Amino acid sequence: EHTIFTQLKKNIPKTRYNRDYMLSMANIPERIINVGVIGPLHSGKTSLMDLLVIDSHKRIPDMSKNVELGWKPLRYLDNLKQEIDRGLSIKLNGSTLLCTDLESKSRMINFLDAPGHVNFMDETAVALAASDLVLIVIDVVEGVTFVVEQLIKQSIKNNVAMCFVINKLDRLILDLKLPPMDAYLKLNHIIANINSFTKGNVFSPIDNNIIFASTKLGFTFTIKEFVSYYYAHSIPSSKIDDFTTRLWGSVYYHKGNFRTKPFENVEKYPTFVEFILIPLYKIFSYALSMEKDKLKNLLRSNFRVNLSQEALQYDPQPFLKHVLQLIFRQQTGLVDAITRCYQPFELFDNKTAHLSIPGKSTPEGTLWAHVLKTVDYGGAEWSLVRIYSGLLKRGDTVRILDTSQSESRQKRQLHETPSCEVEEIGLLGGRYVYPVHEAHKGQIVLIKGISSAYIKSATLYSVKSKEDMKQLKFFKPLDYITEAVFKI
Amino acid sequence: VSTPELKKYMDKKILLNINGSRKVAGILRGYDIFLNVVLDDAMEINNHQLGLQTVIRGNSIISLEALDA
Amino acid sequence: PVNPKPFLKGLVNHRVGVKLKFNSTEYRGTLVSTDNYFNLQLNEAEEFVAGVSHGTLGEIFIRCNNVLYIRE
Amino acid sequence: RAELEELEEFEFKHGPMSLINDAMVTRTPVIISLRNNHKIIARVKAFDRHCNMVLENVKELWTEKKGKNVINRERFISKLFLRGDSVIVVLKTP
Amino acid sequence: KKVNGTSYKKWSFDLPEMSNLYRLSTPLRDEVTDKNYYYLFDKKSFFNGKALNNAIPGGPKFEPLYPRENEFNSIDRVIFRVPIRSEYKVAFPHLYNSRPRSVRIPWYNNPVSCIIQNDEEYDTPALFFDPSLNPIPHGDFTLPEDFAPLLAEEEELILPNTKDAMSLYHSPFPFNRTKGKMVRAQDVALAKKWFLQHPDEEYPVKVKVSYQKLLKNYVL
Amino acid sequence: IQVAHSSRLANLIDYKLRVLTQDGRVYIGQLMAFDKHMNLVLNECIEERVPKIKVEKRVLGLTILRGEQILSTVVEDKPL
Amino acid sequence: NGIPVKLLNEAQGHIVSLELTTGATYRGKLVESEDSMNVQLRDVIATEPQGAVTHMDQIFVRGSQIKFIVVPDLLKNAPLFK
Amino acid sequence: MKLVNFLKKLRNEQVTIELKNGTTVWGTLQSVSPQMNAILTDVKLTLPSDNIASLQYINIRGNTIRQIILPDSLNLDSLLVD
Amino acid sequence: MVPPINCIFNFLQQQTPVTIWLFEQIGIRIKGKIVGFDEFMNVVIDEAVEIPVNSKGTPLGKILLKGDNITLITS
RNA sequence: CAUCCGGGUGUUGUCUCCAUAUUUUUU
Ligand SMILES: Nc1nc2c(ncn2[C@@H]2O[C@H](COP(=O)(O)OP(=O)(O)OP(=O)(O)O)[C@@H](O)[C@H]2O)c(=O)[nH]1
Ligand SMILES: [Mg+2]
Repeated sequence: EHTIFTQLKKNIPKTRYNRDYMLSMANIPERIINVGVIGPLHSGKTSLMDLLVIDSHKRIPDMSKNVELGWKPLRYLDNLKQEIDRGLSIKLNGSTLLCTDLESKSRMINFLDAPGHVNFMDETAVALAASDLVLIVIDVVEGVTFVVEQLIKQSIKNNVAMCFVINKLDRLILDLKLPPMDAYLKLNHIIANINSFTKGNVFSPIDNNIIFASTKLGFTFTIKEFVSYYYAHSIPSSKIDDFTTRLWGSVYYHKGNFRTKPFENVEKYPTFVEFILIPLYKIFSYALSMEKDKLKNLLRSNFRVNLSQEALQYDPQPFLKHVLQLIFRQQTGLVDAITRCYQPFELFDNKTAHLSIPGKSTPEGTLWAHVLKTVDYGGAEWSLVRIYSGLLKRGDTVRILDTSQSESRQKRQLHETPSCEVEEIGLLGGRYVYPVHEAHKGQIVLIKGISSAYIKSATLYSVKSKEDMKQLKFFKPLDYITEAVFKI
Repeated sequence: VSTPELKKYMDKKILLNINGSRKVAGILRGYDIFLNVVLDDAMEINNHQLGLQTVIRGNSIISLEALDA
Repeated sequence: PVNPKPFLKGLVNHRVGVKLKFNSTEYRGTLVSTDNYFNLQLNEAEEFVAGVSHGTLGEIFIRCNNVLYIRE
Repeated sequence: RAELEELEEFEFKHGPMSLINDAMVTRTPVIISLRNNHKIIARVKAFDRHCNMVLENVKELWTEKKGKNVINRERFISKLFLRGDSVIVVLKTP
Repeated sequence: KKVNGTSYKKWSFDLPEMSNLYRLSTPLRDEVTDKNYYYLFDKKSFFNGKALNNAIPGGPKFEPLYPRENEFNSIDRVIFRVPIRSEYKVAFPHLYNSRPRSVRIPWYNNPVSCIIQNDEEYDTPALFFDPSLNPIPHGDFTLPEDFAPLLAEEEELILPNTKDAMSLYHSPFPFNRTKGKMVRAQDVALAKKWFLQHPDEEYPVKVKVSYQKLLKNYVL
Repeated sequence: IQVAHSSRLANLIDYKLRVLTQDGRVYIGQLMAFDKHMNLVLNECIEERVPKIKVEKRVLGLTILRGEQILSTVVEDKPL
Repeated sequence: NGIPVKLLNEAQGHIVSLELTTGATYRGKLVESEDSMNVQLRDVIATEPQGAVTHMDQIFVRGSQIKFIVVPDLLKNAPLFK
Repeated sequence: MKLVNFLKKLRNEQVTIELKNGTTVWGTLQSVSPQMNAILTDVKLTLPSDNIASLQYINIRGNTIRQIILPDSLNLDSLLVD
Repeated sequence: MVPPINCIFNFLQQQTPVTIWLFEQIGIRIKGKIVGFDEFMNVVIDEAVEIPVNSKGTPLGKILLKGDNITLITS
């Protein structure tokens, strides 16, 4: 009646990457990264999360034949009767899973999908308080609207690194029917409009900051990823990265010679149109409108993609999705961009200083975590907590102080707390909860049993001596971004 | 091409182990892709300084240890 | 301005003395030619074993990797 | 690949690589000092960039010296491949 | 090739046959391609209308299902401002009326469509910058020769059958498919989309009431 | 000891391999990964030095062996 | 790219041991690695070839000098191989 | 110009080898790499005054190989030309 | 920041008192002044002097020393 | 709470038509 949720533990999805090796990488605190997926309403962030979910698991049981074929999107993290019927994420949900970058180094990432409607900004304020970096997903048709502008101003305010995913790239092609040069000018307009609100930092597709994606057709790429697949087995290997820095922004190419003027003879396009964008238009046009016998030969010769004999008998939209998922493989370019965005050394200290009264340090022995919200997740209620320091074990009694007390308790520390035992700890996964015995520093978990101790948020601390009581500093309460002003 | 990330160790004193059990103390001035250490010369292993500003070759490096934290 | 490779090009057709690393010996003969690798060739090269001419080797071709230093 | 081999043979003939190339052309016995002390008297057959050289008519000369007993040892081989790094000084015997 | 056999159970066509059947069946196509057309005429607004006993201005009218009919909503104390007309009570049905019994929640929106059609003269290409659209205002390094992008050997971006593909790509049900199975002849409801869309023009009273009666039958 | 008449090194991967080293030691274990520069990744590497009498023995587990400091490779035993 | 060097960089963070050409072993948290194994460690014990242990905070090493690196049992599992 | 061509063309020949230390190696040329790595099947080793240590299979590192004593029935000029 | 190429360009123009240590070698040092520079680390040194180590001033002149066997430089 | 016009998929049978190298690897 309320959620769609996986209650039988035996019916869990079967996790291609061996979750025990995922939990083993939680010991190193630099291996974990917390990213929240924010953006505007109906821009694609849930389907973007759903791509990663589909590619991370072996057999999802809730996946029907239609969401395999690509007619209806599996909205895996929507999960509620509200969010299925309304068609709208109203509560934040997440998934913790491991992902590999382009250099094959795997790391554990905690994705928090957040709502995009503007009434639900309490949720987005929770996601900005949780996340190390955010990946703002915007759609290409609307541009960087006023909502996008406010989301990047709040990403700057919270001392949070950020990344951009240009979404809905098919609507340039199929819906609006723009020519490839005009769509290049549209993309350069969006990026040059992104850089106007960002104070000083530079977002370009060649700095692993801008990621082009469909998520209805189910691809994503970067210029670095797209050179790394099909181009850079031909370039001499000392030139590869330098060639990628040639792939943007009014540098023109003819016959092995790069220059900047329009070259006056061949009437070619700029290099991003010629190398990346026109092959993308050709993949779409030839998937939808070329006879399959020529298409499988051409596509085997160019991309080494072998179209199966089943996949010739499709409808045009599943066939386009199938071709585009075989040209553009699993989302390693996005994960590589996430790894290249976040430096912990620059921003973890400023983020804890912004959340809670800048001190020198916390002792490594004490347990110090931040109970963000009470979330009804799977029948019973779980707290949702990020662990800033120390270790937490199942069966440990800790002090949970409500955050409204904290602005007084902090001045009293400059000049009692009720305790609760941690009954269960689980990793959030979408339609399920994976039970875990202990939770380390730097990761986001769900804790059953402390929910009766606070209203909206809390801080969780376990002190070892008496002397570290004066060292510890409490979290300030949230800036739920919109003031509630509509009364009944 | 892969630049050894010595910008964490830039402008800091370092105990450079080099060929034949020889040590070099000295604050770092710069470097290159071959790991050739450009450093302000200090006492060489009781102890005695040779030179004012030194450039050690990468091939001769055994190690370089963080004297300063 | 006096670099090694242009002085080496001037040192062509001139007497040179070669010293090496391990199991090594000084020499003394007229340099014939050189390349970017610094492979040497001498005529009338005398095998100065620690500054003592053990034998007049004459027409010889020295390898590049074992070279330590070259002098007058 | 072809232009590099053209400038290879060009740079051999003019540079000092011509010497033992001319020794191979004249096909004489040549002595070569070695890293592990072996004066190799042999007929040069092959010749490359790295100074790796196949040797016909081989006659290695050395001294297996241990026990206060100088036993100047030597052996004949039919054909042998030389690695470059082992070489110290090649020389053509007049 | 175009059928399984004389048992006549499954069908699969090419693109030009399917496009030809798309053009040829113009008078009975749906020709509504965005889902925001059915804002307050979807099935679930009809269910909320039956349950709440309201009448959206062009649809059916049922019985109450709760036919039996304090000083909280008195006149002195409520601020009369922006009347609470029946479309608001249908759209947000837990906020605008007390006691919503047997009410379900009706799919907030679909984003905004900007599909552009191309039907004039056919000689315009597939990819063309429409007049509706706003404008978008404002040697150390070399590679080997014969280095060219991926599909440069096939020089045409726009194939001839691709305008038909981009038109069939958006058609609602039977035509975006090109593969399927045979149904019965009476199971193909040809008049059905007509009374689900709206009245096409301004009709007589009898013809506007006929839409409502058939549309009530669909809801039941 | 038994082994197939193999063509190259990569074809006999995951075989228990005696691997000599320039410093005098020998590393014995099942090889997981090789390289262009002969860097090796032994699954169950075992450190065996030859001291100046009888063999020195020590267990390592999963270890990278750098290629430059290898002398040669020898097949010790089969997989599994 | 070198699949053993791939493994090394993936092994960053774990308590890894390291012996050089000199024969002096090390053991601590890894920090940095590259194509040429330009290794960095934290909390590193530095046992000399004789056996003289000297605990120290950090170290940087050049790849030419490295002999072999003791990786833990976690990299046996995933995800570099398949 | 490449002797690597010749050494590649040397196949299935039983040959002696010397190393940097000077170890002998009697075995069939299974294959030779472009950087001299001598892949050898059916091999026999003897150290430098020392007794026999015969083995089944050995691929030896290219740089460690000092000097390969070739067999008797061998036309050098036949393989040198393309 | 100063790469080795730029610090040796200072040693090139200055020609100040250089002391060189040698690769795979503890028994001997050099004392002269830098005069040349190659794209490799080869440098010709005028007024060079062979200086055995403090466990004297022995004879040596101007030398093109193959720079791949260098350890120290300090002008 | 039932009746009726229909539908999918699987296994077996049956029927029809054809067929038998010049600093980290290696100079
Ligand atoms: N035309 C088109 N639609 C897309 C594309 N990607 C996603 N969508 C649609 O966008 C709608 C919104 O998708 P969601 O991801 O579920 O919405 P959201 O981003 O989570 O925004 P929320 O309402 O907060 O969930 C879905 O109905 C998708 O069909 C695309 O590339 N092209
Ligand atoms: Mg959503």
